[PDB]
Parts: sequence; structure tokens; C-alpha cells
Amino acid sequence: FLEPLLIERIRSEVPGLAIVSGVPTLSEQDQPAPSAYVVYLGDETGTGADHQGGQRAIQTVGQQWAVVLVVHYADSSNSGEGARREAGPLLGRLVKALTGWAPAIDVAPLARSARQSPATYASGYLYFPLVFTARF
Amino acid sequence: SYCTLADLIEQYSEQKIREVSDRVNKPATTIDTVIVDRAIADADSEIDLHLHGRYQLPLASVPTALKRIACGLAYANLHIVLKEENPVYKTAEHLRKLLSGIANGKLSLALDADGKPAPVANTVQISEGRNDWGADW
Amino acid sequence: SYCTLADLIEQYSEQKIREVSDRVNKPATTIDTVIVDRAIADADSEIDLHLHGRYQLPLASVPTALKRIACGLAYANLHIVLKEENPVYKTAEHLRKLLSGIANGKLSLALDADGKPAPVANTVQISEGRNDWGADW
Amino acid sequence: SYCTLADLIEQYSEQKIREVSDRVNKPATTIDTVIVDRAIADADSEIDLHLHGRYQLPLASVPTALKRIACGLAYANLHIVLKEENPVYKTAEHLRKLLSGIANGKLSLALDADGKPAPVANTVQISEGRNDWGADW
Amino acid sequence: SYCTLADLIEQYSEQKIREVSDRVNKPATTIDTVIVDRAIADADSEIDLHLHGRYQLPLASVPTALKRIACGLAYANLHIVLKEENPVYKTAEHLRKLLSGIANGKLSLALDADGKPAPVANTVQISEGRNDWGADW
Repeated sequence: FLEPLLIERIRSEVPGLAIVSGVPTLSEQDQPAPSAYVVYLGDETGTGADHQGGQRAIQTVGQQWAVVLVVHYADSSNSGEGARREAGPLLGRLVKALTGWAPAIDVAPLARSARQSPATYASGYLYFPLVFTARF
Repeated sequence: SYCTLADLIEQYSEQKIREVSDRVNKPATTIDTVIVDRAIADADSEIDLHLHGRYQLPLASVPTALKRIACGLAYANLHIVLKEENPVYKTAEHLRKLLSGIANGKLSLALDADGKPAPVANTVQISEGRNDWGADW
Repeated sequence: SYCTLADLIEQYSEQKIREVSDRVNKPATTIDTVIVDRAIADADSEIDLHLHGRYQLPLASVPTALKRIACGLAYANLHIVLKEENPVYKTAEHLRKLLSGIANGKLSLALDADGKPAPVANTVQISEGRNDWGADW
Repeated sequence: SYCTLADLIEQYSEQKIREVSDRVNKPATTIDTVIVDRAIADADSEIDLHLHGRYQLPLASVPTALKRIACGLAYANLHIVLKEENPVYKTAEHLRKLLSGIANGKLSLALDADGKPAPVANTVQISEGRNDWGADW
Repeated sequence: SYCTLADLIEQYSEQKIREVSDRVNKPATTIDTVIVDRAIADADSEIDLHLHGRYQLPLASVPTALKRIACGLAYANLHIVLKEENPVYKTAEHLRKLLSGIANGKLSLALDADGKPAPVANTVQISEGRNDWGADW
């Protein structure tokens, strides 16, 4: 219950052309700019372990959080050259800022996943079903 | 030049002008004067297109409504991609509606600072008037 | 100057004017007088655009309805981004409808404090009237 | 002054007037007389806008229907933000419809207490009437 | 040549022109001058189609509105596939609407730099005028 203090800098208006898009199916044909395009998948819950405490019946609630990549630059049905090759550094930047960059945390792990996040394509332009953990 | 960079900054804040004008630095750092000048020139050209049939082109003074219209159109022109539901597009459409109303003689071009604008002589023309036998002979 | 900063504060409370006028401090602390002045000037320019064909431009007095209209338009102008369904936009549209009704001669410009406004001489014009042989000769 | 603070309290209860008038204290404690006065003045200005073409402006008496209309418009003006589906907005629209009907000569302005209002002399005007040879010479 | 490569770069940034003009290298590296020239020529041809009936074809000067229209049409032409809801398509449609309004005599072609354009002599034609017996004989 303290993430906003760092979320403020986590979010930095990634797209320069998209304005008031309310970003978080994709168009892939008329998007003004390659915005972050965050997505939500689900949640993780469990008890009977170190997560659960005493009063208030709360536990360390597992949280899910994913993103969608929209570049379509150098990849317009030609080949996957420049779609993720350029994203690599961008993917690292996104995964390091939006996740893994947490405030002073005691019971808020803010789990981050640098690797082991497979993504498969479809629709003929670009799909990226990212899989990351939040834990908070 | 119905509007200037100062007018754009005042109407839309310097941050937004910097964001929509700096295209080479990410994040933006400075306002590109050339891009702003071109956008303002395009807005002025559209306004002149709308106002050529009722007033003189090289206006010696800028009416305030003209300043607001020019600022809005210039800001709308600074967007490389502008969708239909973008509120800036709606503001541009409203300003264009105001311009069309002015052109069709439903709205008057207001005072500049204290004096009236300069309407063209389109309505003045009459043949000449032949009225001999009526000159107190 | 059909409305002032005092009128805006009274109509919309000082907090809202501070929030929509202070663009450099987050959270807002003071009301920017220059921005408010420009918004009021733009509202006055639009109102003059609507009223130029029926009354004199440099009005010596401000009718109360004119004050309300100017305050509403000025507040609507203080929003950098204004969507269609924003209630402030709807209020601005209603005020513009009132202005258009006034321009089309369906509504009259009310009293300022005790006296009437000053209509223009547009309707007065007639040729002159030649009626010799009818002057009690 | 077609309505007063007493009329607003009586029509909408003192609690609601306090809630919509006190903007600086949360929860509200007192009714701000200045804000209520401005709202009533704005309602009166709109009503005069609607009634200027058929009656004299400085009415010496307030018809009861005028009191109800003024109270409704004043209450609607005390809302900083008013959406379209708010019932108060609908009541204001109905009252404006009544005013427009009065202006267009479909409704008559009722009795004030016992006597009629004072219509303007707009319909009275006729040239003068030249009827010599018909004066019992 | 109502617009040039410099105008396209200034209006849409060099990156976008490079992306939509370089078809052989992925990712794009350089702007193809031939493709841009053909797109600009096509835009000019469409504009001439719209303007042939009111002005001379080989214009000696380019009005600013004409520059904006040409830039927009040229950018729209650089897209091999352009869908209906693409905002660039909407901008092209708006510019075509402006051109049609100019052709139908609802908008005037503005100043080029300081002087007027050159309208055609279509309206000038009259028979000749036979008015013997009226030459002060």
C-alpha cells in the first residue's frame, strides 16, 4: 500500500504521439505511436503458509501483470527483424522500471521477471502475451 | 501572424508545446521554433482562406477572436497523427465552424483593440447612376 | 472585460480556479492572473463576435447576463483539454446557444444596472423621403 | 430580485441551500449570502433576457410564476458542476421552456398580487391616421 | 511543385518520411527521393484537377494553404495500403473537402506571399455591347 510513490516515476508518458488514449483487442493498423500497452491477466492467492498472518486474515497476495508490445516498425508483414531485436533493450527498460523498481518494501516483494517470459505471435502483424509477476 | 509562440505557451502551457514540438529528443527538452512557425503559418493560411472574401488579406491588426482561432488551429497542426475523437480535433472543428459562420455573414469580425476591421468593397459596387434632369437645372 | 477574477472565484470557488489556472506547481498554490486574463479576453472576443451586428462594441456597461456568459466561457477556456461529455462543455454550449439567440433577435440584451443597452443604427437607415407638395405651401 | 434567500430555503429546505452554498467548510455550517445573491441575480438576468421584448424591465411587482422560475434557476446556478441527467437540470430546462413560451406569446404573465403586469408599447405603434374630410365639417 | 521534401520532413518529421519512403531496406535508412517526388507530383495533379476551372494552371506562386494541402495529400499518397479509419486518410479527406469548397466558390485561394492569385477569365466574358446612339454625337 505504498507503490504510488514510485509508480509516479514508473510511468513517464511513453508515447509522444498518443494523447489521452486510456491504454491500459489492439488495432495494429492505426496506432499513432508505440505505447507501453500494459495488460492484466489475473491474480494469485494462497494461505496456510508464511504469507498468512494473525489478525485481519490478510496474506502476501500474488499479483499478475503483463504488457503488450506494439512497434510495427521494420516489421509490417516483412519479417520479425526490428520488432523484438530493437525491443530487447526496450523490454529490459520496461521490465526494470514498471517492475522490480519498488519503494522501501517489507512485505511487498514486487517480483520481477527478466527472462522466462515467452511470447507468441498471431494476427499477422504482432502479438506478445507477456507473463510477469507482481506479488503486490 | 495572428498568434505567436508566447500565445501558444500561454494557452496550452509550455510543457505541452515542448512535448508536441520536440520530435528529435526523447524526452523533449526544447521547443522547436521552426515547427511552431510552420504550424502558425498554416493556421493563418486556413483563416485567410476563410476570410478572403469579406476583408482585406494583409490585416494591419489581429482581432482577439482571430488570435484564439489561430492558436487552436496551430496546436491542432502540431499533431502528426490526430484521430477523430481527440478533443483537440473537436476544438479545431468548433473553431472552423466559427470561421465558416464568419465567412457566411452570420458572425462579425470583432474589434482589434479599439477600431473596426477593414471590410472589402465587394458590396459597394453599383453601376454609377444616370439621373440627369434631376440636378436643379 | 465583462467578467473579472472575482466573478470567476465567486461563481466557481477559488479552489477550482486555482486548480485549473496553476500549471507549473503540483499541487497548485496560487492563481495565475495572466492565464485568467487571457481566458476572459477570449470569452469577451467570442461574445463580441456574436454581438457586433446588433450593439456597439465598446459597451460602456456590462449586462448581468453578459457577466454570466463571460464567466462560463472563461472557465471553459481555462481547460487545456475539454471533452464533449464534460459538463463544463455543455454549459459553454448552452451559453453559446443563448448568445446565438441574442444575435438572431430572439432574445434581448437586458438592463445593465438601470438603463438599456445601446443598439446599433442598422435598422434606422432609410433613403431620406421626398415629399415636396406636402409641406403646407 | 424576483426571489430571495427565504424563498430558496422554503422551496429547497435550508439544509440543501447550506450544502450547495457553503464551499469553504466541510461539512457545511452556514449559508453564504454572497453566492446566493449572485445566483439569484443571474437567474433574474436570464429571465429579463427572456422578458425584455414584451414587458418593462424594472418590474414594480413580481408575479408568482416569476418567483417559482427565479427560484428554480437560482438553485440550478448554485451547482458548480451540473450534468445533463441531473433532475435539477431538467427542472431548469422546464422553467426555461416556460420562459420561452411566455416570450413567444403562447403564455401570459400572470397577476402579481391583484393587478396585471405592464406590457411594453411594441404593438401600439401605428403611423398616425390621416382622415381629413371626416371630422364633421 | 507546391511542396518539397523539406516541407514533408518539417510537417511529418524526417523519421516518418524515411519509414514510409524506404521500401527496400528493413529497417529504413534513407529517404527515397524518387518516391517522394512522385507522391508530390500526384498531389499537385489532384490539386490542379480541383483548381483548373478558377485559376491558371502554371501558378507562378504557391499559396500557403496550397502548401499544406499538397503536403497532406503527398503524405497520404506515400502509403501503399491506406484503410478508411486511418487518421492520415481522414486528414486527406478533410483537405479534399477544402479543395472542393475552393472549387465551388465557397473558399478563396489566399495570398501567396503578398499578392493575390491569378483567377481565370471565365466570368469576364460578355458579348461586346452595342450602344450606338449613346456616344455623345
